[PDB]
Amino acid sequence: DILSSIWTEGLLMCLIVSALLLFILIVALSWISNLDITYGALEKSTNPIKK
Amino acid sequence: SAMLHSLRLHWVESMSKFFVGEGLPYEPFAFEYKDM
Amino acid sequence: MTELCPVYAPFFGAIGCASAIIFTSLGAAYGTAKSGVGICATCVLRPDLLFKNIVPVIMAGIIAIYGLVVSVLVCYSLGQKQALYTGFIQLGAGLSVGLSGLAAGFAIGIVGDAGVRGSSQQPRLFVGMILILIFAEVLGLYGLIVALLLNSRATQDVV
Amino acid sequence: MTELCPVYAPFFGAIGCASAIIFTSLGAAYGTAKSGVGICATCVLRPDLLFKNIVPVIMAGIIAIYGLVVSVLVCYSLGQKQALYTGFIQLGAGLSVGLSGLAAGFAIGIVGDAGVRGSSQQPRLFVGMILILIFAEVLGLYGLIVALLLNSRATQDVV
Amino acid sequence: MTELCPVYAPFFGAIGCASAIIFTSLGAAYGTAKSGVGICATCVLRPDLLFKNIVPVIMAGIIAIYGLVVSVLVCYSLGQKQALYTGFIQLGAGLSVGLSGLAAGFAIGIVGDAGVRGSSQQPRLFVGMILILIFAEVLGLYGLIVALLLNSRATQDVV
Amino acid sequence: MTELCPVYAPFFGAIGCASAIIFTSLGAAYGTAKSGVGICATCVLRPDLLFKNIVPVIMAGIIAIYGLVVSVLVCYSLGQKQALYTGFIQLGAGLSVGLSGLAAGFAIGIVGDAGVRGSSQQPRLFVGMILILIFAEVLGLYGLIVALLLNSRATQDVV
Amino acid sequence: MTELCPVYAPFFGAIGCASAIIFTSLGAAYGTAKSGVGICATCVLRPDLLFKNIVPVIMAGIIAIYGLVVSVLVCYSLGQKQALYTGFIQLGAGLSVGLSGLAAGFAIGIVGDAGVRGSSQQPRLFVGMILILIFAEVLGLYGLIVALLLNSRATQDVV
Amino acid sequence: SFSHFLYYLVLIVVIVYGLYKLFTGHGSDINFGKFLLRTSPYMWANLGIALCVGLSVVGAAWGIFITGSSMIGAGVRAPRITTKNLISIIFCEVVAIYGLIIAIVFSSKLTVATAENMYSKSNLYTGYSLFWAGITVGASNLICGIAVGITGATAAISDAADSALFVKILVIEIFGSILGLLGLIVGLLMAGKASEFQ
Amino acid sequence: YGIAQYREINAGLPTIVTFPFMFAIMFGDMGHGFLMTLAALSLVLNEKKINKMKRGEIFDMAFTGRYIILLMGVFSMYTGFLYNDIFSKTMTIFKSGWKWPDHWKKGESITATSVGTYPIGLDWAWHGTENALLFSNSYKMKLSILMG
Amino acid sequence: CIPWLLLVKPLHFKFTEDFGDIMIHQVIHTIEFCLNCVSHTASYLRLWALSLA
Amino acid sequence: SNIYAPLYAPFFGFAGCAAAMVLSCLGAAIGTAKSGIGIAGIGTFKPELIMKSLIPVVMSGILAIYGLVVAVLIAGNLSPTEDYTLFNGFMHLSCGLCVGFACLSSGYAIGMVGDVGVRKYMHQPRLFVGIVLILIFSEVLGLYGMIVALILNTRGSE
Amino acid sequence: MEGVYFNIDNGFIEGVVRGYRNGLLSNNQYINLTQCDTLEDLKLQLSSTDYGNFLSSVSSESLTTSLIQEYASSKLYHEFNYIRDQSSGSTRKFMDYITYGYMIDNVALMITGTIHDRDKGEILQRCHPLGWFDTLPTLSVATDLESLYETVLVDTPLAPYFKNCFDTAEELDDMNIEIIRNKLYKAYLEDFYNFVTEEIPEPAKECMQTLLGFEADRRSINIALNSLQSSDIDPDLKSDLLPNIGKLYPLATFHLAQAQDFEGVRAALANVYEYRGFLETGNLEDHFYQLEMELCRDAFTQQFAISTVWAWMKSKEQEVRNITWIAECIAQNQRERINNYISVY
Ligand SMILES: CO/C1=C\C(C)=C\[C@@H](C)[C@@H](O)[C@H](C)C/C(C)=C/C=C/[C@H](OC)[C@@H]([C@@H](C)[C@@H](O)[C@H](C)[C@@]2(O)C[C@@H](O)[C@H](C)[C@@H](C(C)C)O2)OC1=O
Ligand SMILES: CO/C1=C\C(C)=C\[C@@H](C)[C@@H](O)[C@H](C)C/C(C)=C/C=C/[C@H](OC)[C@@H]([C@@H](C)[C@@H](O)[C@H](C)[C@@]2(O)C[C@@H](O)[C@H](C)[C@@H](C(C)C)O2)OC1=O
Ligand SMILES: CO/C1=C\C(C)=C\[C@@H](C)[C@@H](O)[C@H](C)C/C(C)=C/C=C/[C@H](OC)[C@@H]([C@@H](C)[C@@H](O)[C@H](C)[C@@]2(O)C[C@@H](O)[C@H](C)[C@@H](C(C)C)O2)OC1=O
Ligand SMILES: CO/C1=C\C(C)=C\[C@@H](C)[C@@H](O)[C@H](C)C/C(C)=C/C=C/[C@H](OC)[C@@H]([C@@H](C)[C@@H](O)[C@H](C)[C@@]2(O)C[C@@H](O)[C@H](C)[C@@H](C(C)C)O2)OC1=O
Ligand SMILES: CO/C1=C\C(C)=C\[C@@H](C)[C@@H](O)[C@H](C)C/C(C)=C/C=C/[C@H](OC)[C@@H]([C@@H](C)[C@@H](O)[C@H](C)[C@@]2(O)C[C@@H](O)[C@H](C)[C@@H](C(C)C)O2)OC1=O
Ligand SMILES: CO/C1=C\C(C)=C\[C@@H](C)[C@@H](O)[C@H](C)C/C(C)=C/C=C/[C@H](OC)[C@@H]([C@@H](C)[C@@H](O)[C@H](C)[C@@]2(O)C[C@@H](O)[C@H](C)[C@@H](C(C)C)O2)OC1=O
Repeated sequence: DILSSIWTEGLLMCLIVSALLLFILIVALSWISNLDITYGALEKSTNPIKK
Repeated sequence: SAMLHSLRLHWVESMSKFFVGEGLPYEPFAFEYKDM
Repeated sequence: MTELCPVYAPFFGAIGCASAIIFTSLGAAYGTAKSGVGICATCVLRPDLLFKNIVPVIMAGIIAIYGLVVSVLVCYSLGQKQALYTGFIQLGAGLSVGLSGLAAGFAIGIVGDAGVRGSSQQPRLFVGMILILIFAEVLGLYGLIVALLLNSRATQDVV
Repeated sequence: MTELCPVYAPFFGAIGCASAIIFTSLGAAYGTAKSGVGICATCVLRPDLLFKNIVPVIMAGIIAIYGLVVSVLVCYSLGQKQALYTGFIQLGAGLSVGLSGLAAGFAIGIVGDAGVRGSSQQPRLFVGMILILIFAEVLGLYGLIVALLLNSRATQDVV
Repeated sequence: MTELCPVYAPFFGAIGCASAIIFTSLGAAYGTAKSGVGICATCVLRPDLLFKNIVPVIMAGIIAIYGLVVSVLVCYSLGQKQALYTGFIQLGAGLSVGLSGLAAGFAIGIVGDAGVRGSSQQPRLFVGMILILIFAEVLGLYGLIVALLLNSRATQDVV
Repeated sequence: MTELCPVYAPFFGAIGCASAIIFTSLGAAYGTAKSGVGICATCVLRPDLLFKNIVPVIMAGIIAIYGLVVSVLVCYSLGQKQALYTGFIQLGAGLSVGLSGLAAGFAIGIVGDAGVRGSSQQPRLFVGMILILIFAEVLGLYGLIVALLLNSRATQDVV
Repeated sequence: MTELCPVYAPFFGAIGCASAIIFTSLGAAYGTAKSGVGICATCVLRPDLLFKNIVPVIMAGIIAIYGLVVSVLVCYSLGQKQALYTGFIQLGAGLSVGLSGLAAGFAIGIVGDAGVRGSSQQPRLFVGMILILIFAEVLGLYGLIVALLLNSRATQDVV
Repeated sequence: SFSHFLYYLVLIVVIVYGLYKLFTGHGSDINFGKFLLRTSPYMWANLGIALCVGLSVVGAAWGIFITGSSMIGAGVRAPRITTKNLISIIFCEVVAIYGLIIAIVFSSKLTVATAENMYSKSNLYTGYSLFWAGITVGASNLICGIAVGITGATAAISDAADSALFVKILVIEIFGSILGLLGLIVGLLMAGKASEFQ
Repeated sequence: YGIAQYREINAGLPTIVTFPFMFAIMFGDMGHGFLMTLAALSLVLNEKKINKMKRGEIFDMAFTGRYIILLMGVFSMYTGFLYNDIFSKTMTIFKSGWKWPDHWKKGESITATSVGTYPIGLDWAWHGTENALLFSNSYKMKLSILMG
Repeated sequence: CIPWLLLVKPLHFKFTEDFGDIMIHQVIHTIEFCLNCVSHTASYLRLWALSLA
Repeated sequence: SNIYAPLYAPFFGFAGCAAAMVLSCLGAAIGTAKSGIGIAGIGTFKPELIMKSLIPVVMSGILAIYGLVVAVLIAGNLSPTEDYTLFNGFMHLSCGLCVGFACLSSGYAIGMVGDVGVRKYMHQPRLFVGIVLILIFSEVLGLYGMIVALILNTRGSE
Repeated sequence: MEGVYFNIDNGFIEGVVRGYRNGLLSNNQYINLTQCDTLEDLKLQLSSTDYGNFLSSVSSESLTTSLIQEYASSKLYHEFNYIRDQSSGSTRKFMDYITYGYMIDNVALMITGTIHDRDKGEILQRCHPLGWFDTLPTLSVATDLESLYETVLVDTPLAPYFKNCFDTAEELDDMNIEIIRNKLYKAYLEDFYNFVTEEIPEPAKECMQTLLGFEADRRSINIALNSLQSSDIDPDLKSDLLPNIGKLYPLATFHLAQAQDFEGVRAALANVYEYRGFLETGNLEDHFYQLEMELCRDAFTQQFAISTVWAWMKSKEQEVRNITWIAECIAQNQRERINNYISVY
């Protein structure tokens, strides 16, 4: 009465814990990638009529 | 962090008990040195 | 190899220690990046606020301190022959502090960017920005506290 | 082989070393690419600032050094018959340093890009950018510290 | 247990009831929302359109009645020592009624939104809109018929 | 629990029972929704065309009839102890009719919305619209024929 | 059952019979929908070409005939005692004809839409579109030929 | 989309594996019952606690930044609204407080159990109860924090224009916080009968 | 936070003591509290010169609240005494109420027995023990509940 | 006391359109009071949390 | 021991208690947020009508009460020292899924109706009856889900 | 949903823009400005508003209606550029697309001055400073549209909008520049509508789709009426001038293309109920501006929507127009129609 020969209870627990951690990591990496630098205030205004 | 958390505990947890608020601040007509 | 102390038990402790710093560093990096964008945007117009507006970057870095503290404290109970209970305690503490620090760092980054961009225009908003940033950092503090509570039970009555 | 020293134990150590170098290289590459974009965009109008703006690149390039140091230190503890605990520790240390240095490189690339772009018109923003970028190099340092602390326990009291 | 009546047999019946409720509720909600947005958009201009446009909402609400009827029947047909043939029949009936009602609700929502947005001009569009809404509701009625025909055979000649 | 007639055999029959009316209802709903959008868009220009432009909705509704009849033929050929081959045939017939009716409904909607849109401009476009709608309905008729032919083999020389 | 003729062998045959009509109907639906919207757009201005530009719809409607023919010839060669060789051959023929007819239908839809949208500009575009549709229908013809050959070898020297 | 393709491939692989196990006669080999019985309830309890606190903090931070961005944006012209709309941030952080309390309560039940009674009925029930109650509290606090943050952002933007808007949107924000309160109540109710591991 | 009503109970009178004391409860360190006290005293004793000279935004702040910081530092020193936390260490000023066993082997888990009560502050026998957190956490949670 | 605090003051105001405003404001005050009772008592645990941190 | 009451049944029993509360909270939050957005929008121009415009919020909050009731009844049948049959666990999971997703659908519908219902009620009060009827039609979905959950748990207990 | 992901990047932008909307003058402030006596009194009254002391540096004798308009426009454009410079990504692209509309008008005005040989200083002053590509002052000399495109328009982000204008004659005149402006702005409207549909999320997507449809209908009507007086207009070629994203498309746009008379234009517009009354009676531009203000007010009802930026910009452009009108009426003392201002807040 074992869970599996290769997909043992310990291996499945480790795999799904790592899956949860990797899901959180992937979400965080998507957040960090979606971060965009606001270039408007980091450049010199090229308008002579105004500013 | 502790200073500002005690600020929070006084503004929310403490003042809401007895602070009616919405009072007129005292701004008297006084002369002061206005920096240029 | 004991039923109470499997050979994969140290995996949970090691991965929790790794996650405690990984997710807190990710959140701190997001906060630092967003607050740096805000600070560099505002300093072109108000260079005098360069050192006053660095607070969001500082408070983003405290999350990394919380993650480092949990990672250091988890390594105390790490061992080859450790129980599965200890391993899952370590994993739970690491996950708690990591996810809490990630959320806190994201919130600190967003609110710090908003506050630095809005305090140059209105100097009265510095107090509000600092307050909301403290409210965001106390979340990582709560994750730290939960991690410490879990760690206090790591190696007690364990055989 | 042995229950405590399985044949697949070196897999986790090799993955840890590979991740330690790889993710730090990715973070350093992102930082270097974005900071170099900033420098090349800003140097078109400020020939005096060819240098003094490569500091984001330099700090991004130390993250790769952290990953290299961790990878070198976990290679020397890698063996054919090594405990699964040692493999888990090496994997955790590698993941911690790599995924902390990746976040550090992201933050450095964003912050240094913003700082160099602002500094093309405001020379006072250089100091602010230098201080803010240290707040991500310190995240990389925290990850390195966690990785070294883990690796110190890789072979300590291991059978 | 029994080969024909395993312990996990009512899982399929429970999943069928859940699918019926879930999908009929999503269909009804989508229909009601897509009808109500047009109701608000168009009823501002005319007085007599308050009940000209409640017909899509009434039609979409009957889908939830179909889901309720099928789910109540399969609940009354559920059992502990229940053969998995009954579980499969209940799962099929729940899936059929739920997804047919989901399709009917989506069609009702789209048709109601379009007809209400286009019917503010003249009230002669009302008859055609009613006809098309009936056409869309007949899909949910067919799903109900299939589910009832299934549930009539759920516990017929079952050992 | 005969190998040729396993216990789980009615699962595929129930899935075909559901899918014959689930996907046909999905296609009918798509066709009805798109055609109704077109009609209600074109109802304002001419109210007399409303009774002639409902043909796409009518032909979209015949797909649901095909699914319903294929189900009623399939859904009455189930049993506690049915062959796995019979379950496979029922599932195949259900999938064939459902995913042919889904395509027929998709084509009917896409053709019919444009057809009723053009009918407000060209009154003689009605014959071409009817032709293309017949062409799209034959696609679901083919799936109906395939399902009917399969169902003749469900319990033919089956032990 | 025999190791060469398992009880799950009819599953592949049923799936192939279903797919042979499902995917050909999907391709025919695409090639009929795009052709029909193009035909309606053309007929909005001039109805003279309405009955002449139906060639793309007819060509996409022959793909469904190929799928129906393959499904009919597959549902006759499959039984309860058929081997895995026969089931795999039937599945391969069904997938071949279905996923070749789907590509043929996609190409026919695109080509016919372009040709009927540009047909009012040049009468010779009708002949050009006919020529390109001849090339696009031959893809489905090849899929049908492959399916027919497979089904010919489905029950030859099979035990 | 790469993510959609990965999801579809995972679904196809799962379906193919299930059909292969079922057809060959090894359908019972995919046993979720043995997976749940042989899994250490310490895993479930610790995952429940960690996810409870993590998702509570995630929701608190979510509401905090949604409200704070709007408060700072509307404070540029009306700085007086920050102190009055700090109640919104308080209502966003109270869900983190709820998650912390639930985590404390659940961690009070983390006792070392003997090897023979490792997977007993009481221990398995405790593991499942802690896992699912932590999931419930964490997800409820996440949802409540997001809703309260949205409501607080609207309240700050509206009471920047006129201070009378805050006293009417605070009702909606209290309605939002009620969701987190109910989540805490249900999480406590689930783990009320769950005794410590023994 | 807001301006009080006319002839309303001022919130600034109880704040003088409550705010530094809640900060001290959260802070709770006699070494860090001493550093805060010295930092505030540097401003307090030299307040005439700082008043005469111009102050920045960060310098005008923390100088108008120099007495605030002084009170927080003094109360932090008091709480750190009550926590026996001097730079994260402990002061063995009085006699502990816990007695360790007469003799034990190295590395053996030992539980102290109660002999009395610690006069002022947390017992210093709780420093470095395995169940130090289990006691300090309950103490501080109940302290927070009571003082709230 | 919950119905007491929710009703007695509006009842006195009724028995001395403003009545509806007073009644609604008293409802809002009552609900906020009951919520922030447990909210404030729970949030005072931040003293322990920050001390531990 | 008991073949029909395995020790992993409480997992599925609590999965219905978790799903019910979580999805009811999701639906209630969606309704309350999407109604508060519209209320705030109309407040800038017509703040006087906010008083009666809270109806979508209050009836989207009742969905959370439905989920709370169902979760309370589900969790009352779960106890470590009690034969919790796998039938009961599966059917309580069905309770939770049914009521949670019905309340989520009701919350989505109430949000989409109150987002534009109050934004068009500000123009004239004559649309109030129509908006209330549409909101009732949205709430009866959660009512049906709660009724199904009640029937399910009542039958599962016995 | 709507506000779940908005405040990550645009929360501060939305807050500041809605505060700016709160800063828009109400009816009472408009009446107070109407009751002024001189431009100095108007400046003093505007000081009490949210304009602040924007005319503080201006002396009493230098105070003029043109200068008041210049300062109000400068403040508005400074606010817009500050908001753009605090936003990135989709919001930054949205702001750039907003600027492109003024940039097209700027290039058209520069070309009109180039053929008209007007004063360079006044030509620069009249140009809208929001739409300013680096080669804009080059337009004062360049005339050939092929040379125009190759030396200027490829450099600008207006390059994708110049596709089908090569068919016309190479020599450029007033009719050529008018049709080039119409074609360029139509292509810009199509590109902006596509960008809103794909990238701008709900509910800002639908709101800006409706707003762009209104703008397309407005300019379609304007183009049809301005080409009605001309006898060199081809009905099929006019389809390249009328935008295809508005509510008029496709039937009403087709009828307008085939419309040749004012009654024909009214019959073409009979498909849409909103635009029938605009040509039925009254001032057409007044009705367009009133409905634009109503649409902006409706746009400000939605929270967590980036369309509030467009609503604000149109509202405060109309506000600056109203301030200029009031100042001119006060300076000329012709207060017969001083109350002919459009306000919704
Ligand atoms: C290079 O090492 C600096 C920071 C690093 C790397 C800290 C790590 C431990 C970090 O990983 C941790 C996690 C965060 C931390 C412990 C920040 C404290 C920073 C110092 O602050 C006292 C500043 C501070 C001296 C400096 O930032 C400013 C000059 C300033 O003094 C200007 C003042 O106007 C302002 C009031 C004051 C405020 C914002 C603290 O900062 O030192 C530094 O830069
Ligand atoms: C040639 O590649 C350079 C370094 C390499 C290969 C580093 C790797 C080993 C990497 O693994 C990392 C980055 C190791 C590291 C930390 C190197 C520091 C290098 C010096 O940085 C101080 C500059 C320095 C000699 C000089 O190149 C600078 C540009 C500069 O002379 C310009 C000055 O204006 C400026 C004030 C100052 C620095 C601080 C910018 O020194 O060496 C280089 O560039
Ligand atoms: C609001 O639903 C009413 C009761 C509810 C909530 C029933 C739920 C169980 C329902 O959710 C479920 C889904 C069943 C359902 C759908 C009932 C419809 C009832 C009537 O609907 C015809 C209206 C009907 C009296 C009234 O609501 C109509 C608006 C109307 O009065 C307007 C008239 O102009 C019109 C001629 C006529 C109908 C045919 C449009 O009746 O009873 C109601 O009170
Ligand atoms: C909504 O209830 C209607 C049909 C239902 C419920 C069908 C289901 C059973 C479904 O399973 C399918 C679709 C089978 C079916 C039985 C269709 C019959 C349609 C009727 O057509 C005879 C029209 C027809 C009476 C009506 O649509 C028009 C008044 C019209 O008579 C106008 C004529 O100008 C036109 C020539 C004629 C054409 C288009 C058929 O339709 O009934 C309806 O709508
Ligand atoms: C009603 O049965 C029609 C289509 C169906 C159901 C086909 C299935 C059996 C399918 O399995 C396929 C498509 C079999 C197939 C290939 C049928 C061809 C039928 C007739 O084609 C001769 C046209 C034809 C009468 C009609 O389309 C036009 C009026 C036309 O006669 C106009 C002529 O100007 C033109 C020369 C001629 C050409 C294009 C073939 O078509 O009937 C139909 O629609
Ligand atoms: C913050 O929520 C409030 C109480 C809470 C938390 C109830 C939960 C326990 C809920 O789960 C319970 C179970 C159900 C519920 C939802 C009660 C609503 C009561 C009042 O709603 C009428 C509102 C409040 C909206 C009310 O005071 C409004 C001002 C008003 O009276 C204004 C009237 O113009 C309007 C006609 C009337 C409508 C909604 C009937 O509501 O009391 C509150 O403070």
